[PDB]
Amino acid sequence: LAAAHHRMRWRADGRSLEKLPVHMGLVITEVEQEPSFSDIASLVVWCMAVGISYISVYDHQGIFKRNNSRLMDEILKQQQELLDKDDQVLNCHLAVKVLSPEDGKADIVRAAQDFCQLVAQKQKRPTDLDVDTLASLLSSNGCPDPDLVLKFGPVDSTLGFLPWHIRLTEIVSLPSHLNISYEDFFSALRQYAACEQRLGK
Amino acid sequence: LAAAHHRMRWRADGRSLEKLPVHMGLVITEVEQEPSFSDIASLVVWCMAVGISYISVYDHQGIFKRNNSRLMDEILKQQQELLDKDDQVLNCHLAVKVLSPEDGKADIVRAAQDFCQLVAQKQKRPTDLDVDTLASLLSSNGCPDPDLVLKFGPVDSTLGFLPWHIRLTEIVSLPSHLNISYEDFFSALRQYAACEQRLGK
Amino acid sequence: MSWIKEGELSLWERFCANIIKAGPMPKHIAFIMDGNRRYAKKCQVERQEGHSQGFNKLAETLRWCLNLGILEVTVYAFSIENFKRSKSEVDGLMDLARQKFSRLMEEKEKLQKHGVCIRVLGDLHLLPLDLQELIAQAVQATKNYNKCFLNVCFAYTSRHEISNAVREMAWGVEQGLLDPSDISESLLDKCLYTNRSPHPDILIRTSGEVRLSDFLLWQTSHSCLVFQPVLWPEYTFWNLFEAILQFQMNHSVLQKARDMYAEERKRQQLERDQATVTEQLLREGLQASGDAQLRRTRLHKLSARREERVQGFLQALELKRADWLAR
Amino acid sequence: MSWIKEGELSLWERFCANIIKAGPMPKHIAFIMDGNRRYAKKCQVERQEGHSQGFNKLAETLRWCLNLGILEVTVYAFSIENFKRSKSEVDGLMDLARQKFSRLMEEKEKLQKHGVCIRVLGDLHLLPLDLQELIAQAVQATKNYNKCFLNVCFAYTSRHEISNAVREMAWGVEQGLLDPSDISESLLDKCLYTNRSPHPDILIRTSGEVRLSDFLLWQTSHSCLVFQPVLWPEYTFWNLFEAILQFQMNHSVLQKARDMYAEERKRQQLERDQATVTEQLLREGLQASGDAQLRRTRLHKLSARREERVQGFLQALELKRADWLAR
Ligand SMILES: CC(C)=CCC/C(C)=C\CC/C(C)=C/CSP(=O)(O)OP(=O)(O)O
Ligand SMILES: CC(C)=CCC/C(C)=C\CC/C(C)=C/CSP(=O)(O)OP(=O)(O)O
Ligand SMILES: C=C(C)CCOP(=O)(O)OP(=O)(O)O
Ligand SMILES: C=C(C)CCOP(=O)(O)OP(=O)(O)O
Ligand SMILES: [Mg+2]
Ligand SMILES: [Mg+2]
Repeated sequence: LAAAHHRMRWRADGRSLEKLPVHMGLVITEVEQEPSFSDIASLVVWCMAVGISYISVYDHQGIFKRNNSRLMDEILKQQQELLDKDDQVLNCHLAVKVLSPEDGKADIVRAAQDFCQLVAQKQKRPTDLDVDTLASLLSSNGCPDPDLVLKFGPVDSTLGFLPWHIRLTEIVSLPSHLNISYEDFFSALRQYAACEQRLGK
Repeated sequence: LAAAHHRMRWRADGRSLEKLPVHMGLVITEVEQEPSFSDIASLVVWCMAVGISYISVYDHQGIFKRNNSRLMDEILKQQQELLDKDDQVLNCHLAVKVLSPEDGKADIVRAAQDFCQLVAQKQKRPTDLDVDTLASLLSSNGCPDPDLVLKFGPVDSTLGFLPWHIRLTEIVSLPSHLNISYEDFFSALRQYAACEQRLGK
Repeated sequence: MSWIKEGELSLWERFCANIIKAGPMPKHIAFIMDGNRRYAKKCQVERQEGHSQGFNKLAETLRWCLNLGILEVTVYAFSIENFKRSKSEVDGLMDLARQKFSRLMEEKEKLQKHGVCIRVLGDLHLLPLDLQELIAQAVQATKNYNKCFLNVCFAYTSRHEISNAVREMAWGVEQGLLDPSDISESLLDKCLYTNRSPHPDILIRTSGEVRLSDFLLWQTSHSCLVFQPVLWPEYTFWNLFEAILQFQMNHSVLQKARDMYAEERKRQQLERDQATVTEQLLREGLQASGDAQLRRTRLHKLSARREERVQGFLQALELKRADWLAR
Repeated sequence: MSWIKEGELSLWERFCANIIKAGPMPKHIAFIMDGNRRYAKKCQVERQEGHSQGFNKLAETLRWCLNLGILEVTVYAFSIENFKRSKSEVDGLMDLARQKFSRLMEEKEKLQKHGVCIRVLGDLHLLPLDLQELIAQAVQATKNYNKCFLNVCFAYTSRHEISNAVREMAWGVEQGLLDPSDISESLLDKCLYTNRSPHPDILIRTSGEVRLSDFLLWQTSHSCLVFQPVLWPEYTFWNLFEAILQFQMNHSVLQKARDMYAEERKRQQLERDQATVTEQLLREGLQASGDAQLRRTRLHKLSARREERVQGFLQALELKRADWLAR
């Protein structure tokens, strides 16, 4: 029953903020030889515990994409610890995406190929591709855009993380994901909650 | 009608020898940047004119295999000159093979794969592959083995030319195929005609 | 009212410049000129004066860039989203742009002196027709000029630019200039408004916001991002210097990541092409490999025919882009 | 009656040897010891004496090889085709082999002195059972010896060796040790009788015949071929020297051709494997390429699993080859 209290506290923490991200990206700019899946998994579990719907894990080298099973294994491990495997497995796969560079520019090019194929089949017109239609066409589909990205490590760059989708993402930088603490994670959430979004007005 | 006389003379030359090769290989050990298709084509036409049934053209770099159309074009050119294109084309493709290294060891390996596939399908036995059955299995089929090879150029090697098939081929070496003369070609034929084959006895 | 002040660097600015110029220097810097209105409120002046001061800082910052040997600059001057501001403010910005652009024309031939090429990028059909004509005259006059390049992003968003680039490639296949399979990251790159410049080495946003607000999202995917708290009209040489210091610190890992991305892309492209050649060779019954080097010449012809179609498409797109009776 | 004379090189032989040893030297020479019977007729002596002298020249030629630092020699001593000769001559050859081989056993331990490994290659089941036992004792004793290697090809033809190698690989798939797809040029190479030695650098045939007579056809595909008119029992150091001179002249182009063949083979193998991985990826619906590097690990596992099966097959084949109660 102590797990119900922990869930209650994390829910209260997320609810207490002026706003919460619906979709968070975690951009690791420096992955070590033995990747720290336990630190990444804890970040993911904290997001889900505070109430964030979607989490995208990203590194430029595709290490997490090529170690997807180990990552989810560690996420599920820490999801049970201090917080029906099939429902738990399904819910993490719905909420958690592991991304690599090809999910950015290469996917926009994929969408452009698909749309131009319809043009060549006389089924669509070049003027039919506006901003909103292209967004529908990307493999993001109905998933909301990332509103907050936590960028870890020494590289001052998004390193190809979903360029189309980060038009308005707040980018908060921390020095390391290694031995990352809940307080440090939550302080990043407080920064995002206090940010002012004017949308051009 | 002067072409009938030339055909008669070359036929008499071939008939005059103690023996004629049924299948000749032409191994070019040094092909120049611009290959001398005209010299090769003349060698081929002389073989067919003197009465040799099959001619295999070979170089280790596969230049003649990758220039097969130019070679046959030049052969057909010189076959008409000083000697119904479809029948002429068909007869040259039946008599002339353009070979490269893969027709040797790689084809033996192909045959071994095919036969071992039958073993794995319980359709043949390992002891079923004797010397004669393997020969049938190669992509030489009913074509006779080369009895004479004219080797041109400075390399003292067969350079991977049909190793299985040259168990008893006479190997006659000339310095160059470039500006090769009929007299030089025929002197090579006289050498082969005078050779003594004892077959182990 | 001119586009670039003429001041030389002071002793300490000049000294620090020489030092960093011993290391790698950016060739192209992009600026999101943010904070004009907060600056106006802080100095108790009208919003129009904050934007006018913002333009003055742009002119001064370009001189710093030139004095640092940084010869290409791209700036965010007006977002499509900014059309949602009050008519009072929008009219004020359009008036400012009208007065700076014409004035560029009065100050012309001096642009021929310093070889200044001016490009204005965005969905310019949303601007007042008069402003389009002033802008159109601008790019027309300063085309063919070499010494430096300023790209003004006006009525611009990145999504609208990427959408237009896709529409351009879709127009290509509609005209028989392109096959849908020719579409590639490199080709989309060459259809952006920014297609005449390299991607920015640095993207700078002032005022302390840590978002991109739909600016150069494609081009800055591997750019060094610098978020500085100073409001744009208060930008100093030392803010610019600090951003360059950031760039030099990131440069080694960033160029490595840039090269690794490019090596992986070119490579994945090679594997897709080899697989396509294999599929055409699985069909037709030919072999996957042989001494005839068949797949090699099929691969050579596949890419060469692709490059020929691409080169032909780009020339028609460039001709359509230079086809302007708007100036 | 011994397998190698003990004479040292004379002044001129030694001098010329030092000179050519400054250049590339062959590591393995193969000899077709042809002309014994013509030699006997020329010297008006019996055929058995021509063959006995032929053996004496083999012993002398091996000493020359050793004195030249050439430590592996393969010789054609009896063809399967030679069983078609008269019983008188065949019995004479079998008697000679019986007397040289046993005598090797009497002269044993002296083989331990000079580290001489003796291998006898061919379809040895066609020989008299007694001769097989003498031969079997030979390889058994001189196995594990290192300083030099003599391969005697007795009751041998190349076609019979290649056929046996294929039968060995076919036995492999029958036992579950091999997949038919594992069959390769390299694997067939490792199933030949000669699988413990490198391919010969030089193939020498005496007596003026310009044919191979079914000898080492696979192994000498890229070997320098030397046809010399001298009859085998009259072979001299200078004939051997001339053959090596031929080898040094050919060496540059020959090693280039050897390497280009190997580079083309390994490469065509890579393309077949990539195509197979692509076919498995065309099926299952996965992509031809991606950041996940899927085809890369499939390619790694395809070859590693192939190499594992091959290594396991060769060990069982070697164990079957060393399984002899014939000595
Ligand atoms: C190209 C040219 C000749 C003129 C246009 C460029 C100039 C002078 C100003 C840019 C206009 C805007 C909206 C700047 C963003 S600061 P903000 O308005 O968003 O202020 P805030 O962030 O709210 O404090
Ligand atoms: C291995 C061992 C201990 C003994 C056997 C090796 C010896 C001494 C002789 C080889 C036998 C033959 C047939 C040699 C070929 S010469 P030829 O007979 O073909 O003569 P020709 O060409 O007709 O003149
Ligand atoms: C011309 C510019 C610099 C437009 C971007 O700044 P915005 O002020 O419009 O971006 P938001 O903070 O509103 O997202
Ligand atoms: C032991 C040896 C050297 C057999 C090959 O020589 P052959 O004399 O038997 O070959 P042919 O000339 O008869 O073809
Ligand atoms: Mg602003
Ligand atoms: Mg003989």
